[PDB]
Amino acid sequence: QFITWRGIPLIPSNKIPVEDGKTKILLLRVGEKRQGIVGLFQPGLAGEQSPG
Amino acid sequence: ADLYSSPHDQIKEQLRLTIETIKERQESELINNPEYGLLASVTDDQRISTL
Repeated sequence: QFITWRGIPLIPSNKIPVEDGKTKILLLRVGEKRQGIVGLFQPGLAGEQSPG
Repeated sequence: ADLYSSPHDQIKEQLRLTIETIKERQESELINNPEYGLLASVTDDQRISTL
């Protein structure tokens, strides 16, 4: 379960640094078809267990 | 080797070039090796000089 604002869910991540009680909040659009954010990986590795 | 191998395999290219160098060295050895080379193997009776 995730809370939403204006229909957009908020996703927790402990990797975002919190210093002196200050932090940052990010808003993202994802996917190639809509000119969004993508991750890149190398397929077909030697001795591959999981992708990349 | 993992990242930069399409459309050419890096390990195979390196091996091919190194083997070419080794074969050239073998050709050099067949002539100039001190103990089994042709120049060392020729006999004084079979050696002659230019006029």
